[PDB]
Amino acid sequence: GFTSKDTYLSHFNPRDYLEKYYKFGSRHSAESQILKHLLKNLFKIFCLDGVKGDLLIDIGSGPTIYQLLSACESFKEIVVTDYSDQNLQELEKWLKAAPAAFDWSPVVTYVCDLEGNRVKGPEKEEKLRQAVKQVLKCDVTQSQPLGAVPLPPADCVLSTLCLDAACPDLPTYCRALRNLGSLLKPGGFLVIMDALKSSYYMIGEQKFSSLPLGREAVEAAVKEAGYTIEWFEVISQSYSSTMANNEGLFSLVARKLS
Ligand SMILES: Nc1ncnc2c1ncn2[C@@H]1O[C@H](CSCC[C@H](N)C(=O)O)[C@@H](O)[C@H]1O
Ligand SMILES: NC1=NCCc2ccccc21
Repeated sequence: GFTSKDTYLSHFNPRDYLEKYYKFGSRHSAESQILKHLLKNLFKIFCLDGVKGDLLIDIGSGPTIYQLLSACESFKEIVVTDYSDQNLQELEKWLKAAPAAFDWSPVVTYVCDLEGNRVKGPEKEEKLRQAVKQVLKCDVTQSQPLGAVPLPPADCVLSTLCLDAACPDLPTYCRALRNLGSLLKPGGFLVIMDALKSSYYMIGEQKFSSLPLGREAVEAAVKEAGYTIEWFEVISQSYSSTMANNEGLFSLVARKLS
C-alpha cells in the first residue's frame, strides 16, 4: 500500500519537483511560505547555533540545494545523497554551474538577506559548490545507508522532507533513524525537517506515498532510536491542496547518545 523504492528511480521527475515546489514565484504560495520557514530554521541551526564541523551528510537531498545554503558556512565538507540517480544528476548539473541547471537565484538571495547581507549571490553559490565533494547513492531503510561506500563519522546528519517519503511504516521510520545514527559520530547532530500527518504528496499527476506521523510519534521514534532532542518546532502552514494533505511541518535538532 506504499510507493515502491524503485518508483523513485523511474517516476520521480527532478525538474518537475523543482518547478512545483521550489520555483519561489512572485505570488505568495503555500510552497514559498514553507520554503522561507525552512530557510529561517536552517540559518538559525548552522549560523546562530553551534552546529558546525568538518563533515555534514545530507540524507535524501533529492535535486535540491536550498537545505545547504546556510550549512556551507559551518561545514568544511558537505556530502549530498539520494536514492534516485536521476536526482543526483540534477544536483550535479547545478554543482557544475551548467546552463540547463535549476535557477536557485531567488532562494540564494533570500539566504544572503537572512545572514546579514555579508555576501552576495555569486559568492554564496561558490562557497557551497566548493563544500560539496561527494554525490552519493543512499537508502535510509538499510543498516548501511551509503552501502559499500565509506565515510568518516559525520559531525551532523541533515534530512529535509525525506523520511516520510522513504518509510512505509513507524518500525521502518525508527529503524531509519538508527541507520542515520550509524553515519554519526557519538554526540553528533541530527537535523530533521518534514511534513506532519501527510499520507501523500504529488508531482503534477504523479502520486507518491507519505507516512502520516504526528509530532508525538516523531518525538517517540527519535528517543527510541537513541537520540536526545534539543528543540522541536511545529508550524501550522500546510502545502497547497493540490500538492499534499499535510497538517503543517516539524523541525527538530537532536544529539546522538554516545
Ligand atoms: N529509501 C530511500 N533512501 C533515501 N532517499 C530516498 C529513499 N526513498 C526516497 N528517497 C528520496 O527522498 C526524497 C524525497 S523529496 C525531498 C527532497 C529534498 N530533500 C527536499 O527537501 O525537497 C527524494 O529525493 C527521493 O528520491
Ligand atoms: N517529500 C516531500 N516533498 C514535497 C512536499 C511534501 C509534502 C508532504 C510529504 C512529503 C513531501
